Amino acid sequence: MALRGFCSADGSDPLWDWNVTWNTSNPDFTKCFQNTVLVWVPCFYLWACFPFYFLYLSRHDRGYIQMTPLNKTKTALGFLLWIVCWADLFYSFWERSRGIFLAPVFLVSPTLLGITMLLATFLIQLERRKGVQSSGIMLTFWLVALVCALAILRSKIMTALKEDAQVDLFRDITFYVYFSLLLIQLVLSCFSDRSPLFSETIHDPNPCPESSASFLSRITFWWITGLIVRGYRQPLEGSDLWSLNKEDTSEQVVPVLVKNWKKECAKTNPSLFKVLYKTFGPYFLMSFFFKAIHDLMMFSGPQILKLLIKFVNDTKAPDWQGYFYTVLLFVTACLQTLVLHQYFHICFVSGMRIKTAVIGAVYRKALVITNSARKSSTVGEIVNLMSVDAQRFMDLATYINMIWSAPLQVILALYLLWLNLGPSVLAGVAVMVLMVPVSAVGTFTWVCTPFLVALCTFAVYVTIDENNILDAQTAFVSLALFNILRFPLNILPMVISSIVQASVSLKRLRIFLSHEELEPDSIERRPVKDGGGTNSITVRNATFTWARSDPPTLNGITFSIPEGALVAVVGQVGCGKSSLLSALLAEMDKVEGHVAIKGSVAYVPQQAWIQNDSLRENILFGCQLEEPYYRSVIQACALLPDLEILPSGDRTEIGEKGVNLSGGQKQRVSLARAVYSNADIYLFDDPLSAVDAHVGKHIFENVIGPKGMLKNKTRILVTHSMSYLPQVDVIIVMSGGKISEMGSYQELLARDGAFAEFLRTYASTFISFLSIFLFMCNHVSALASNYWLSLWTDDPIVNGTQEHTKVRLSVYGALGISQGIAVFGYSMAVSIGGILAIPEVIKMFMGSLFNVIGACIVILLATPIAAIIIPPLGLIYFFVQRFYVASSRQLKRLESVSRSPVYSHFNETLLGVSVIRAFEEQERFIHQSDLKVDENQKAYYPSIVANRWLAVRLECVGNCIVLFAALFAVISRHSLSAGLVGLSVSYSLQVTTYLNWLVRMSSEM
Amino acid sequence: MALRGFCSADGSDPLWDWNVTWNTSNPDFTKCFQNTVLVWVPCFYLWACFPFYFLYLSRHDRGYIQMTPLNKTKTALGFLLWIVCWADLFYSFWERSRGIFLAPVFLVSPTLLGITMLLATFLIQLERRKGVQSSGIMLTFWLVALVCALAILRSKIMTALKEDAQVDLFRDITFYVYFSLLLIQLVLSCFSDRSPLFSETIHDPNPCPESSASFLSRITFWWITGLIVRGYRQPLEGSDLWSLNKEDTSEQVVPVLVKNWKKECAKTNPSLFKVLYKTFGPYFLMSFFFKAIHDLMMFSGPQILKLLIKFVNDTKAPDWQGYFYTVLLFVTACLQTLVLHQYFHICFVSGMRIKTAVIGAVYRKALVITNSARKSSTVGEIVNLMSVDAQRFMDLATYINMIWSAPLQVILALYLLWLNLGPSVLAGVAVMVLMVPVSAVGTFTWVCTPFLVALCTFAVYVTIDENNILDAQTAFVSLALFNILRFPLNILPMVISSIVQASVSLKRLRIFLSHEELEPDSIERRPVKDGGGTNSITVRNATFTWARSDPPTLNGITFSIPEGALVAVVGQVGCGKSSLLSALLAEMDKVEGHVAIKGSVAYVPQQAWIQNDSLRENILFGCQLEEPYYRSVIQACALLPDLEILPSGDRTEIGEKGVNLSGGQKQRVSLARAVYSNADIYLFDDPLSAVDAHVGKHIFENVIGPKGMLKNKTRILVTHSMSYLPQVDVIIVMSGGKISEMGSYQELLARDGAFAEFLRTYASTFISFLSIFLFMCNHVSALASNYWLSLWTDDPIVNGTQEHTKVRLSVYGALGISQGIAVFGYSMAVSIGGILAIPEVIKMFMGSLFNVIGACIVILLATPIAAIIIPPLGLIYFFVQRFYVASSRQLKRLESVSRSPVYSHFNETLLGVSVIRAFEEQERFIHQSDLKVDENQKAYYPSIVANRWLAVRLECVGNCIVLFAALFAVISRHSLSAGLVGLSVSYSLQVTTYLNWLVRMSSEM
Ligand SMILES: CC(C)CCC[C@@H](C)[C@H]1CC[C@H]2[C@@H]3CC=C4C[C@@H](OC(=O)CCC(=O)O)CC[C@]4(C)[C@H]3CC[C@]12C
Repeated sequence: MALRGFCSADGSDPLWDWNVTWNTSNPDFTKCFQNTVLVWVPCFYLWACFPFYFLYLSRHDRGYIQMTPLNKTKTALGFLLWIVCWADLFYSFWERSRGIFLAPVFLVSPTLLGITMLLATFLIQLERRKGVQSSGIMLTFWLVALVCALAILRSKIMTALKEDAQVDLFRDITFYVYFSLLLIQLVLSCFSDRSPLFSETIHDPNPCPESSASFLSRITFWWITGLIVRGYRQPLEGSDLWSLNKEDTSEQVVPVLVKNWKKECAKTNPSLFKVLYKTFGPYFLMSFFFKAIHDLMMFSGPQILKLLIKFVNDTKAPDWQGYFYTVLLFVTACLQTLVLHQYFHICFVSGMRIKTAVIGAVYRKALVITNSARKSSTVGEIVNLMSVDAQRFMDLATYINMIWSAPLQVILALYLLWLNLGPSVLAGVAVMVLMVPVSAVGTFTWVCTPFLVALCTFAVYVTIDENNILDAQTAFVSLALFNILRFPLNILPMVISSIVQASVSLKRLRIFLSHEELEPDSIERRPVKDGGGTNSITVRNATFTWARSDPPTLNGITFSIPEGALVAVVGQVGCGKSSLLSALLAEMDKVEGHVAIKGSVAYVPQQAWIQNDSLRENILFGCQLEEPYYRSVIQACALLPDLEILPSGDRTEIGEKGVNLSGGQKQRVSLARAVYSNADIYLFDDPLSAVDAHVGKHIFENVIGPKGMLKNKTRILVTHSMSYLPQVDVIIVMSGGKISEMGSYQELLARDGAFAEFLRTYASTFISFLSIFLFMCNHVSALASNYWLSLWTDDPIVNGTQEHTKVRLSVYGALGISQGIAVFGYSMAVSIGGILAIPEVIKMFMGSLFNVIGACIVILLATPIAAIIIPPLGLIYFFVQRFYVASSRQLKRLESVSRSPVYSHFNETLLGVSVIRAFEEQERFIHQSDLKVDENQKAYYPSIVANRWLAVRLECVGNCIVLFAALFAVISRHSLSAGLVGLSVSYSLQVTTYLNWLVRMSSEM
Repeated sequence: MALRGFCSADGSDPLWDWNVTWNTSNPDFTKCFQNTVLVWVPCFYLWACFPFYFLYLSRHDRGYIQMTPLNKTKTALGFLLWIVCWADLFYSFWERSRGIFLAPVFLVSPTLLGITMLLATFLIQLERRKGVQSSGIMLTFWLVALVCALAILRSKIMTALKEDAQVDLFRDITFYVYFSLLLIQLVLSCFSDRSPLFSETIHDPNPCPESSASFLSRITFWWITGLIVRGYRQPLEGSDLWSLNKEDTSEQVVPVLVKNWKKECAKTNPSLFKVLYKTFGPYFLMSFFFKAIHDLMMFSGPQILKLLIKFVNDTKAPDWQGYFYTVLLFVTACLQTLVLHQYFHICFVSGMRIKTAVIGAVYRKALVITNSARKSSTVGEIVNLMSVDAQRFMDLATYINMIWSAPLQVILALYLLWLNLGPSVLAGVAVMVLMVPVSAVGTFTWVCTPFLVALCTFAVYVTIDENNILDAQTAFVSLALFNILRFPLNILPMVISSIVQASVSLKRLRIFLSHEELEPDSIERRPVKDGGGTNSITVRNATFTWARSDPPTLNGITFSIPEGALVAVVGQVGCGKSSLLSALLAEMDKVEGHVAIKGSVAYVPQQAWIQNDSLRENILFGCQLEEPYYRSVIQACALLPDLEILPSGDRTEIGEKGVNLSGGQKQRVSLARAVYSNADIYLFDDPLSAVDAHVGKHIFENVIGPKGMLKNKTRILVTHSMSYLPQVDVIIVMSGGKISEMGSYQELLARDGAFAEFLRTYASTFISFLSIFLFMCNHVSALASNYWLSLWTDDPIVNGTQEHTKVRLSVYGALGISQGIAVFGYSMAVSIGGILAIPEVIKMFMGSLFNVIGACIVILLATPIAAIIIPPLGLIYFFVQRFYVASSRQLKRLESVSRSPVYSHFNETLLGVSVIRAFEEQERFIHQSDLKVDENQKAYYPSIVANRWLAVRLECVGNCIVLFAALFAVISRHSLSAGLVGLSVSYSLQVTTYLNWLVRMSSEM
């Protein structure tokens, strides 16, 4: 109790005295309210965020915009605001020093205002020091200070010119200067400054404008318009889309996730959710503070509706009060929009981010992991993992924040119902429980559902007791609250289902990513580790097996050979020569054994794989061009006859998505790639399996034979031939995975040992008018029913009831049952017409058109002057709708056609992981699979941006029609009953919802 | 009288009544006025504008913008606007059909509106088909129609909600739709449309934005804003300026003038003034219909001010009339500014066109006429004529309208003042005839002249009458009218001097252009018409004379020679060798004879002409250096030693603006040009007179002699040398106007006649502070005088006369004497300061700044609230002045730089007309001059454009401060005297004028 003696010595300034600010015809805050609250509100608002912005901006340095004249003038005007707000204090000090005792308010509040102005100037300077041009806080701070100064200035102007008033002419001039500088600063701070000195734009010529746009453009999503209008005349395709903003790209997002996941693995199992929350979480804190605000505004709307309806029925309420409602509502609605679509977008963006991160991780954990530990089918269990269990993490972004908001709303709505209908909630909750369990007939019952719930609730309310009256207030507030509650009751189902399927997908992603089979960490040293050596093959105590749970198959393997002696391996059918070489690939699990290899080596499988591209690209595999290598790489392989028959020679799309080849052709192209790889020794797996006798002999004598070009290279090959063995000096013979004999062919032949036994054993060497009439009847019946409700809620209150209750309910039920009969009839008619000779699209298009038309006709009926705003809004609506519909199909086709390449590339990489890992080049494929997904995301992002643009435009149109349907019903309150104004005001929210549904569903088909 | 019965049968609805529209406190036009005049005004406007616009656009086709959505929506809105008017007509017909009589006003006013809307739609279609971006008529028509519909709508909304008003709710909704559409079309007509399909844009990358700019942009000069902001940081130079726009280019403007002058000359000698009118007249008429409107608004202003002052004085008048007056004043001032500064641009553009056309015409006329008919010097009368005349025909563009303007202004001001005062203004003119005859004291008296004239007028008015009171109306009216009239009085002089000087210049230009002497029409046979013949020169009975009255000097010239024959012409000094050469080049008049020649002739001028350029550029004369013949002629003419000693070889700057060379070097260069010319007939006139004997003999043996490579061509010689005479095949002896003898050297020697005689006879082998204090004293004295006059004009009237006045006049005179003493003292102080150690610039900077500060505090201490408006006008004005000065000084320096080159090129061409015509090349230099003039005017145009930009931005600010001074002094009319309000309103126009003076003069520093 100090404010009375704080502001004036005696005390005659009761703060918020309702006898001056509310009840009069000239509302005005008390002098002390103006001096204290209207000054401290903006200062406290700015001081609250200064911590947060100093914490956030010091981590996001972007540029050094140096000395733009806007910065100079803003700093100068901030200093001028300081000097005036300090001169006010100095004049107060001079007055108190040599004059009348002065209240402490005049000696305290200007000090705080001056301090706030200094902080604003310093924040502008620091905001310039960092690379942010258009402030998102300076605009709002100046706006709030300007609103408060506007209130104070209105009070001062009204107080001035009453009659010869004796006023202090120092706190007038100074305040006018302060308000003028406030307006100047607010207008000035709406412009974007220069670009940062060293911006990210160095080579990209088409960057997305979101990284550099004014605050209003970001709020209203105005930077998409550039490609929407441009997307109307010339069809959109490919390169017209922008480039990503360097923070959604895969090469920037993925490393954070992979390092966090590997740190979590080291710390240990708990799922990656526990890290998935801590990597993309801090971007959700802005998706939770932007849902509570919109949620509060959604409920705060109908309270303003109730206040307006109560005021209308007050014939003695002061006029201006009405306006004070009809503005506030508008503003509130607008804020809700400018918050709701600032949440969705953020959420949506984060969801898209999730995708790339997972796509970055699974790929990077697929081509360098799980050596033979991959028992899930390559098709339908790994690429399908990517597709399904990563496309499910963009919906969970949208459906996660509802798990707390959707229930809350419900109960809060129910709470308000209790506060509205009181004991009638006992029947209202019963009717809602009846409606909870509640095809064309089904859809039309859903259409009539608002009528059904209204009829049931009103009937039970009027029949439970004779002590309750159905005035406009309770009826229309209940209608609005039911319309609000409808959406969460529809959203509560399938949200739990989405959470469940996302949990299943999370389990699958964990069970894949938690393989952790880092088998090729290091099992042997670098093959060609020393540049100089003598022995090619050396081995001792070699033990190798397919997996951990298999008995050993290789024991007592100990032999060696220098460089220069032709060596080949001979094994019986099923003896394990293929598995032996597979173990020799250094791609298996080793218990013990010492093996030495020397020389650069590449790989050639016995099951050749073809990358889906041209023959030339398959041969290149990274190199630019070396002409002699190509001219000498085809004659040796004898690919001239094979290249000539090809439809396009060395240009056709070989392999899959092209002309098929024989197995020998795949073998030949693999050998050509291998000999292009430029190694010193090579690995081959019987490449001449299907080659003809003459062709095989020619190929062997061309290169592989002693006269071949690669005779300078020691020979490492496998085969099961017989005529190819005698030319080999020493034959490596495996007997049950163990060496048989070592020595030259002459020595073993003279020995007459195992080889002699092998040779001896083998010895191989009327309705359209009806539909229109029924539609018109149904819609005019609905409009007449609403008009009848408006008339009924205006009945006089005599004898504790209305003028007559039974007849009103009887006729209400009568035309409701008539409407039900009509809807059943035209449902049957339209179903028969569709079956006898897509129909749903036309039905809902006509329904929504007629609903919007009926709402407009109701608005016109209430106040004819409303016809002022029906044309200009409608045109605007059209000039949005068309555009979006003409620029959302293309942005959907691009995104849908760009999705397949990433999955096809992942399947390609998964099929031939052995070959790419063998060639010691696994980084180009990562770049390719990152670029493809980056292109897909670059195509996908403008789709959601345009969706937000369209939604904001439609919401603004709906808010404008709300405001201009309340204005004309407040101006003419003296000739319109409460029912008319209540119905007209309640219909505009449904106008907004109908417009949004019509745009989203009807024309998009 | 017929209109009264038109409104209604009973005449209960008049067309006007002061008791319903002006007397009450709720003004509203009567029913008939709203239904007839407000509905016919825009329609009459458009129907009157239609024929002139159609005729103007019939000859200004620019493109075929086909089907832009803007055109489609505008056409749809036009059709839907016509349909509502036809609906009104049909409703009136249906109502009158059954049983109702409704008067014919409802059958005519909606009848013609449909026609007007259909005409608007057709005009939009035609404008689209004729390639106009933003309409200049449609926007104004929509604005006028919207104003009328706004008045009608306000009347309708006020009438409807009065008390149980039974209004037919069919015309109301129709009119609401009509108003809505009008608003939509007005806001849509501010959008620029697509560019025309085909235009001049095929190579120009930097076009002027004037050709493609919205109507609300060319009115306010908004594009120069782009070039002006860029000029603040980076300097403006060279290619930064915009290229011209096909209308100011010299290539297309000169042909019209030259063709029309040729036609005028062929008619007859009337001056080119007559053809100047018909060539550059049609564009100047728009500068006539604009000056009158500004002259009318400038006087409509003071009457509005007087009405506002009278309303402020009266207390029983309603409170809305003052707002009407203060809005009309602002609208009138804004329209006056726009009209005046759109007239000035037209005037200056016409002046620029005159200059370029005259320059081009003079250049084209100069270089191929007046052969040997020039008695004046080549310098000081042609190039001086060019420069001075062309630069004197731009100021006449601005000064020509003053001769018709002055009367309208002076007689109208005299009329208004006489209607105000009468005999008092008779004494007024008796006092103005004191300043009619009308140095620091002189400047100060000039500054104080309005105060002195007001003091004298008021003193005489109150002394000679003593029965008329100094009111508030007549006084401030007199001040405003005198301020208006001051400028034309000073501007009328120097106009007649400008006209006299321009007449002198026009006469001298006419006499230069009429010096048409095309002597070389045709005299001899065509030299190179064919390409065959054996006789080189065939001349018989040739007579040539220098002048018309001079006796003939050549007679009996009859000789001939075949091709490839050596001829030498030998004659004594004064025999006529120079005249023979002049006649042989075919540039002198012939009376009789037959002369024919075949083949291209080598021109050997002993006089040297060199243009300041690179040496090689002079060498080529426009050709290339592909052929190696240049090296051959360098070697043959022994030019290698000449080239070696050059500072940079063939790159050193030869000719003027460079190094100097001897006569022999220039002769050798000219001989090189002659051998580059590729001639067939070779003539020689002692070109080696200044060359050394050995060098001359070597060059003679090189090229001139029979041993030269050009020996296969005819050679004819003339000189006084004796060494080369024995080696010539044939000799012509020229003496006494006749050929003495004809024959070969052997036969002439055998004759022993003239040749023998020639051989025998002719053969050889404290101050700062004092000034500040005095300035402050003078300004506070002026402020005290202003306060005293404000008090004096508010004195009560008792017993016929007013309060004590003689003491007020005495103290006013004492204050004037003190002000004179102060100005004398500080003029002495400033003179002492200047003589002890631009000063006028600083003096009047002080004066303007102090006066604007004093006026700002004067408006401050009349309405304190007005302090809200000082910051956001001072900041805007300061920024505009800074931008203008910074971006205008640079491109004024550009014009200073780019003025000399055109005159230098003209002198260069004039001094070498002989050579440039001898070798038949007179087209490249025309293009060079056109390019130079085009560059100069391209750099000069933005100067006037930016001047208009600054002026508009300053006049708009002045109008805004005038409005806010005339508004804040009406809201509180009760507590202000008439004198204070009149002073505050009257001082704002002087504030605007002082602002313009300050910016221009005291910022061009
Ligand atoms: C109490 C009475 C005297 C009325 C108050 C009026 C003046 C004290 C103030 C009001 C607004 C002020 C102006 C507000 C903004 C500016 C911009 C400012 O521009 C700069 O200096 C920025 C560029 C730079 O610093 O180079 C120059 C001073 C000026 C004109 C100020 C000059 C002083 C003004 C006219």
